[PDB]
Amino acid sequence: CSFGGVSVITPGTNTSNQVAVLYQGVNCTEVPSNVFQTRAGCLIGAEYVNNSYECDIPIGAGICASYQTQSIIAYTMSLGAENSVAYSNNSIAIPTNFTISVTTEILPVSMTKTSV
Amino acid sequence: DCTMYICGDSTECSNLLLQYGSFCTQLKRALTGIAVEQDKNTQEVFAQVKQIYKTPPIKYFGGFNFSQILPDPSKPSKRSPIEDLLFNKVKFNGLTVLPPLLTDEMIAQYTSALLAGTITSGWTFGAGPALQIPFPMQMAYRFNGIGVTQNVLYENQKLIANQFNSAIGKIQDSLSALGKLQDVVNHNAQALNTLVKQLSSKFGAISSVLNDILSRLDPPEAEVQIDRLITGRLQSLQTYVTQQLIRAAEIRASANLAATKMSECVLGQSKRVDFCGKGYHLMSFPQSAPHGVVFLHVTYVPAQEKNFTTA
Amino acid sequence: GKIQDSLSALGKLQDVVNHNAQALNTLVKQLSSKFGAISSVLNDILSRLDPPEAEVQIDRLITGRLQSLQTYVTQQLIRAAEIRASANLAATKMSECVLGQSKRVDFCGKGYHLMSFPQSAPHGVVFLHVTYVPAQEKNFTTAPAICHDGKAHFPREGVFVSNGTHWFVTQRNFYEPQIITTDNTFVSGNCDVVIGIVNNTVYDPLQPELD
Ligand SMILES: *[C@@H]1O[C@H](CO)[C@@H](O[C@@H]2O[C@H](CO)[C@@H](O)[C@H](O)[C@H]2NC(C)=O)[C@H](O)[C@H]1NC(C)=O
Ligand SMILES: *[C@@H]1O[C@H](CO)[C@@H](O[C@@H]2O[C@H](CO)[C@@H](O)[C@H](O)[C@H]2NC(C)=O)[C@H](O)[C@H]1NC(C)=O
Ligand SMILES: *[C@@H]1O[C@H](CO)[C@@H](O[C@@H]2O[C@H](CO)[C@@H](O)[C@H](O)[C@H]2NC(C)=O)[C@H](O)[C@H]1NC(C)=O
Ligand SMILES: *[C@@H]1O[C@H](CO)[C@@H](O[C@@H]2O[C@H](CO)[C@@H](O)[C@H](O)[C@H]2NC(C)=O)[C@H](O)[C@H]1NC(C)=O
Ligand SMILES: *[C@@H]1O[C@H](CO)[C@@H](O)[C@H](O)[C@H]1NC(C)=O
Ligand SMILES: *[C@@H]1O[C@H](CO)[C@@H](O)[C@H](O)[C@H]1NC(C)=O
Ligand SMILES: *[C@@H]1O[C@H](CO)[C@@H](O)[C@H](O)[C@H]1NC(C)=O
Ligand SMILES: *[C@@H]1O[C@H](CO)[C@@H](O)[C@H](O)[C@H]1NC(C)=O
Ligand SMILES: *[C@@H]1O[C@H](CO)[C@@H](O)[C@H](O)[C@H]1NC(C)=O
Ligand SMILES: *[C@@H]1O[C@H](CO)[C@@H](O)[C@H](O)[C@H]1NC(C)=O
Repeated sequence: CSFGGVSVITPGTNTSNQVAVLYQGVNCTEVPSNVFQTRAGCLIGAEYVNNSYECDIPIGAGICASYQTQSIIAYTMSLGAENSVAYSNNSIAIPTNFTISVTTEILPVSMTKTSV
Repeated sequence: DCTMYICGDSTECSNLLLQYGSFCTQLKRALTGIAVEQDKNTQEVFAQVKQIYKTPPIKYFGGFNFSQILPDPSKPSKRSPIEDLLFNKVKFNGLTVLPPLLTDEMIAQYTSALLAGTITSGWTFGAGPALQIPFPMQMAYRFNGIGVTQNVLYENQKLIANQFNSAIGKIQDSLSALGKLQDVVNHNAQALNTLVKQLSSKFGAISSVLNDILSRLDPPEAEVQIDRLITGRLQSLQTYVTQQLIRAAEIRASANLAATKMSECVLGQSKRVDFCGKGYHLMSFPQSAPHGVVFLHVTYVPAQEKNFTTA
Repeated sequence: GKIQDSLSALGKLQDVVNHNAQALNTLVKQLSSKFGAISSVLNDILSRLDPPEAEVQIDRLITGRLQSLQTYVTQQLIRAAEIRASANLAATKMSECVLGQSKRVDFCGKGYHLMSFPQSAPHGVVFLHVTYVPAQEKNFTTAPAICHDGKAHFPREGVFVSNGTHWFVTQRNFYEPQIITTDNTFVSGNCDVVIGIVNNTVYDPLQPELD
């Protein structure tokens, strides 16, 4: 008889008190608005759209959720802007200017020393 | 599912399991840490490109023939001929397997973007805008980076392109290897088969079934017998989770090496000895494999030496 | 200057603090568990039973809490190996990004590595990576070599470009054209083996000095 963990998805109280629930590999007919069936389980409380945005709250298998404008949505993470390179057999592209960029990288080096 | 693994359906057990504290919370927290890192491992190896690049329709790069590593438009999956070979070689009592965040179609799209960027703009797109240059000229710069004068390519362009095309063609013969990928599958399958089998053990109790105990015994003594089984099966879960953490650190170290090679072997030219294949590194092409990555390393190897006197 | 705005991130440093705080909060809470015993205060179980009857109940609690310590120490060893691997990476970058210039791709930031500056963080290190990023490209027509006097000329460094009517030599990383001369190029082979070679003039400085 079906079973599967239950997790609660929240855009964090500090922004809204709504929530959606995913029942892992549970069919939406055997759980007991917005009901969407995905190969990862039954998603309740978010509407599934065909657009794509950046991953917000990973749901699994390509889907995400998040707030929009007043609600929670579940889309499919897109992979990025598409772009064709203007290749030819006798063409080249050379920069005529430049910028200097600065970026951060953070690394941990130690923990607290404990004794029992 | 800690409660369904140990107790299993029974409800008289649930009140007894609550008496051991937060062991079931620790198991869920520990396994969630692994589950989140395994998707990040994949993003760091493959999601190193901003835009999804495409090759031009003609697909004829001064001779060099890359059809064995570019996608096949006559397929539902859009895999390459070599990727099709690579994927052709490799529920229980409270146990479940979660799906990956990225499908394997999405991973194939990251790989085709890296291939299309490199063949048309070399390594420039990894540091800024993609700058087109003819591929024959890309190869000549790569020989220059290893100390060979660039006329060696320009006067022998046909020879190098024809020899390359056969050398890459031999790769399929060596495949039609991936034991490192099958071992990952085997190690997890063995831990899940052992975890389930450990439920048929009495651990020195009268029985191994928490309902049969009650059916033939009073509560005062049944609490002791069930507590023994709970301790035994709770030890099973601690063994399982500890090994998953130790083994996840090893696959994480491998994903870090694969991400580092993706940057240094595919998005550029390396001078590190033996880091990007055997010989003098010219270029590398990625291919997707199930739960892994395959690097096709292109190297420069000298041949046919003569001796001379020098001063 | 924009770096402060992005700060006023460090979740990797807070996670280290959280993981140890959680193991210490759990280790203490595991003392309020009976493990199937009579009570959990080593005193109750004592001032309430006989030397030979309070021995079984206390032995159960000892085993339970001794298991707690084994769990705690095993996880600290596994987690200390991870922070050690991170400290090894940070030490390696300190040598290769701060004390020198690296050619390793993406090892010292995004772009072409120029320099890096360290900053101290609590239980960690922050690297300020300074990189070179090209911008504003234009497209040109190119050719691998130039023919002059029936001989093939190849660039010493750079690429041949055409602006539409004239051909120049440029360096590969910044557009800066110069005239193609015999001091800019070298000769190798004849114009019968290079595919895509084009005709142009390569100027010799000697003859206009000799009028
Ligand atoms: C390279 O880029 C910089 C900008 O990043 C250009 O400098 C600016 O030039 C405009 C005039 O075109 C001035 O009004 C700005 O004050 C300049 N900015 C700075 C920070 O000095 C520079 O001219 C560009 N070079 C070329 C050849 O176009
Ligand atoms: C690139 O190589 C492939 C082979 O790996 C070529 O395709 C084969 O071409 C031969 C004739 O030369 C045919 O007999 C095979 O049936 C072809 N195979 C397939 C799957 O179609 C392909 O022509 C090469 N491309 C170029 C531009 O030369
Ligand atoms: C390509 O650049 C050249 C050089 O700037 C341009 O040709 C002219 O060259 C003469 C010398 O031979 C100069 O006195 C002129 O001032 C140049 N004209 C210009 C507009 O720069 C040529 O025009 C350029 N070609 C294109 C298509 O822009
Ligand atoms: C580049 O210049 C050379 C030299 O003038 C050209 O070679 C001539 O080619 C023609 C045919 O196009 C022949 O009739 C001549 O005999 C060749 N001259 C010599 C000295 O061999 C060459 O064709 C030119 N290339 C292009 C693309 O115009
Ligand atoms: C959450 O609320 C506090 C005030 O209670 C505020 O300081 C903080 O900025 C809020 N967080 C977010 C993400 O809005
Ligand atoms: C759920 O069951 C219905 C039939 O009742 C079926 O059509 C549907 O495909 C099932 N969903 C999944 C995800 O299997
Ligand atoms: C999304 O597109 C598919 C076709 O690719 C279509 O069948 C489906 O109805 C669309 N979904 C929505 C919510 O419009
Ligand atoms: C060069 O000469 C040595 C003997 O001095 C010999 O052993 C070696 O094989 C020669 N190499 C070639 C390519 O003939
Ligand atoms: C160069 O030309 C190609 C078309 O051949 C075009 O797509 C590209 O945008 C051009 N680059 C610039 C900087 O104009
Ligand atoms: C480039 O390809 C075109 C056809 O697309 C052809 O006309 C031209 O001659 C080619 N250039 C070279 C240098 O081969």
